[PDB]
Amino acid sequence: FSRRRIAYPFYPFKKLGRQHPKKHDTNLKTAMRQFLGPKNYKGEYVMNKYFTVPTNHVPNYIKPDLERGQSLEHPVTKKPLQLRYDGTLGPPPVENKRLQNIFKDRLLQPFPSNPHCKTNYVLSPQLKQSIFEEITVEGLSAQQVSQKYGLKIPRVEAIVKLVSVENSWNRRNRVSSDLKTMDETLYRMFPVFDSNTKVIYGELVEGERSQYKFTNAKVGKVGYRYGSGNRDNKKDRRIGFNKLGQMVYI
Amino acid sequence: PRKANLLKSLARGRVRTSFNKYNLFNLYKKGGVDLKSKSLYQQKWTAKQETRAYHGEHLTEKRWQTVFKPKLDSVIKETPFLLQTFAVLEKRLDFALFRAMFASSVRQARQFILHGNVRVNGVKIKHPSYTLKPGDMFSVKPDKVLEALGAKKPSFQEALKIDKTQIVLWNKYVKEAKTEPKEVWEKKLENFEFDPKWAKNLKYHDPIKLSELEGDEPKARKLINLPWQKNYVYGRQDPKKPFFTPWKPRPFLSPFAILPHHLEISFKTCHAVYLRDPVARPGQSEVISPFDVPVHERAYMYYLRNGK
Amino acid sequence: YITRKLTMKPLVMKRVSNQTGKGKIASFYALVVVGDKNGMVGLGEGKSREEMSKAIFKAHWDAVRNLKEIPRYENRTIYGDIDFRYHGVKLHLRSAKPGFGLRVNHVIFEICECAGIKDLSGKVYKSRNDMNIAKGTIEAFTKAQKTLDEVALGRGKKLVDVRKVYYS
Amino acid sequence: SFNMENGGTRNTLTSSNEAALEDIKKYRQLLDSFAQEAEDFNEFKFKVMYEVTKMQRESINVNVFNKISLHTYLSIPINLKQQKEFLRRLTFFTFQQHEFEAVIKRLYEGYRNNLIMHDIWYITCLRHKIMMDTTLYELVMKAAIEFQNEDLAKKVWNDRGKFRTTVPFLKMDQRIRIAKDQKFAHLMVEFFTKQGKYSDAIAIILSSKNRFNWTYSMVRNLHKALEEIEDRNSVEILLDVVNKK
RNA sequence: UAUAUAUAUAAAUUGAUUAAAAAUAAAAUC
Ligand SMILES: [Mg+2]
Ligand SMILES: [Mg+2]
Repeated sequence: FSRRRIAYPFYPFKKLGRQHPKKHDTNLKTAMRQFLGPKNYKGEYVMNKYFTVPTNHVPNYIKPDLERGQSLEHPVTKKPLQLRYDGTLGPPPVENKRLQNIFKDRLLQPFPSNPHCKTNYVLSPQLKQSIFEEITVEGLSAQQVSQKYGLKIPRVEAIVKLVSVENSWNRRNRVSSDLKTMDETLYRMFPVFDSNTKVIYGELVEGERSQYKFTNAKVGKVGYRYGSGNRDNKKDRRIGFNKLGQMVYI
Repeated sequence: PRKANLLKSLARGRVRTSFNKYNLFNLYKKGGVDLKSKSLYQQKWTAKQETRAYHGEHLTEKRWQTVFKPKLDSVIKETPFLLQTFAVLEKRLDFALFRAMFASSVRQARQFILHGNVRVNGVKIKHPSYTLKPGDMFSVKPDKVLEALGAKKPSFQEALKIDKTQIVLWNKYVKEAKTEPKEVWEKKLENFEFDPKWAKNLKYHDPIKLSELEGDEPKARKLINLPWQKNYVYGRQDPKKPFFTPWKPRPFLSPFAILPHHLEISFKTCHAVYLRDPVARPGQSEVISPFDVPVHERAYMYYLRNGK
Repeated sequence: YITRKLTMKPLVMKRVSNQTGKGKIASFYALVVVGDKNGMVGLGEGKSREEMSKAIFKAHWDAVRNLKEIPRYENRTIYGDIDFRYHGVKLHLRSAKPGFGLRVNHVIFEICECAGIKDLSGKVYKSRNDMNIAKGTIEAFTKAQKTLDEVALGRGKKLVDVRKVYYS
Repeated sequence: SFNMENGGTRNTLTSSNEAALEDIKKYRQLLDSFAQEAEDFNEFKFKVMYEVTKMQRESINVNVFNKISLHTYLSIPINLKQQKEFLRRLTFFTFQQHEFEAVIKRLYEGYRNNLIMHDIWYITCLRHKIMMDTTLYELVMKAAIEFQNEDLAKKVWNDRGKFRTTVPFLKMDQRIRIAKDQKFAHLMVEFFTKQGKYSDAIAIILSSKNRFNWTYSMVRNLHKALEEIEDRNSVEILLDVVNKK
């Protein structure tokens, strides 16, 4: 039996009571407000645990089940805070032992419902520099470095390319203070990883704007075939991108 | 593509590929998808709703059907084979931007692409549907990445009023410190866990007038001398940048900060490399999704038959 | 063990009448399947006059009682094809590649989901009654299926020999 | 030791410098006398072979001392993971054939026309030893794999290459020789796999693809350890070598 | 170099008197 079910919170929350007729409020909005907490004059929600990013290389992901739906905490002391019948946030009646009892992997699990999802580790900048020096300068092949550092070859090659771009930007100082701040912030939000054919180029006399290039090919294999299927007016219309990035019909 | 409408409605409670606060709450309160007391068709429909709200909301249904690949790829724990239902979308350029944390949404990444801020191997790509091959390197203009991962720049009026309030509270603090300095210092240490000149060093600030400061931002810049924001209106250190200029991470960023496996990211340069297509492995899937394997398999059975 | 690990799913829920002289008396039949998803499954049936809740209650106990181990190949599929006739239902079920869905009739879908059969493709011929489909499904799963180890031992052969050769 | 001594009846294993010197003198006399008498170097080898063989049997019981018991005895430390005991046992209870032949050639040229005392003591201590067959070499290769000693691996595949030249190897049939060489190649592949030198393992596989039939059962370790790092190129070439069939 | 800012008043469209919502939908701002 399927029913159009308004997505009310699974946890218990303080619902509406008798309301002024002109309030025009909904329970979902109250749940929103209780999840967030008071709104600062700056527009912030400091009371929430998720307003501010972490800074100790331990990602902070939503844990509504392990929190029983209580998502408010003191911004400084970081001790839990919960709503009260008085209407002012105050200390909980009892300790929530399950917030203390977090599995090692669940700390790295982004979404509660999907256990298989996990966040990759960020390589330390020193490790990136070490890989770049080992490959570019010493000459150790990507296989050797991957075996050395427990990494995959394509990741190693991507690291080399990115460190090349980083080197160029640092040479020109194209990096800005905002970019450095974002880099340092994001780096601290994630756990840190611990260690032939015949070709003829035709003659180009002066004033020619382009050069013919002839590639050898065999009859029965070269050409556009006659009676080929026309897919343009069909859903499987083939589309590609020219090297300029222009969309073309391939 | 689909015209965005009621994407973040709390009644519907569908999680979207976004860093928004409303999306955060919708993810928070959902718990898990309810597939119980439902026929097979109803289970498939619920799985479609939940999964298709996240993976490709913009894609048209009759377009997603054509894009959908009935044959998946997989390289003791159990392999989650059917989480790869939507792995085909992970090679699209906009999805790559969103997963690289170069945008706060797939739609925002789409606008970044369509507005010419994105390059793939050094050629400006203006088409969100461009598919990334393994080893491709794609980059975004750093200003747009900083805007995506930064707080909204306040208007002049909003930040001016915020400064008004900050002056009011700073004057309050120094007043109370002057009245009762010794225990003020001791109790401040109480949180941190006597020199009477301490309160003497602190200096008042003059309340500003909105009517007189309106429309004169260079004047307002000189008129503010708070200890923390010296000579700039709040959030507008350089008012010619697209973001909160004393660069501040956007609110509610920790919940959605997943580092993808298939991409290798360089935040300092706003570059990324597409290592591979996402592949399921024993006990882990590289398709970042908020739904469990049962939901994905129900969606997969739906799309195999096209709803039959 | 029983409550936390076993999952119960109703398969059949219906009203059956026994018209007595005074009037039409209506009772509630329920057929359920309980399986731990890890190689153990059972079916249960319940009949209650006053409310279906009691029918499902007794059905749950009966399913718990008949809970039996089910042969499984790689813990994801049947060992080989099963062609089975049960009281007018013809079940043709085929093992499948890893990653293959449960591309079967719905009743078989809940049975496989409960019993941990990840991979299967099947067709139901002749009568399509859900009752008979479920009963024959469990029967063909346990009687009509033989493990490769058991087959090899009965033939006095090593698993390396009995295993199929790869051709392409 | 008890079995080698026939329960203590034979006092061979216990030694003294007195016994060493006297036996060296005796075998000096015996061998330098026999050297001239033989017609040709081949016959002198035959006499030395007969002497050493009969000497081994009189020295210690033949039955308890053989390839099989020695294999188990040397296998004890490998499973128990002590290198020193294994090498001590291997040196005390084993001799390489090519080394013996070189020693006998040296003593042949010495008598016909401390190192000489060393060679006499060597021919004397042969009573304690059994020749290194292919199986024993493969066991020492397994020891190298278990202990991850590169020097031991290099020594053993040098000694196996030398042993290929000595006549006991060439006495065997061609298929047995090729099968044992394939086994040794597989052991080398395992060693270079576990050491993490994948390129050399792929090189060994590629060089001898035609001479040896490489099956996936042999290269499963290599294929796994390559897929862990995702070397799609090396995986592809290795799998093509295996499955070209 | 402080920072869980707090107090008041005023209003507050449709439906409804709470798990009944429309609705972050509008407007406004970047
Ligand atoms: Mg309906
Ligand atoms: Mg009204």
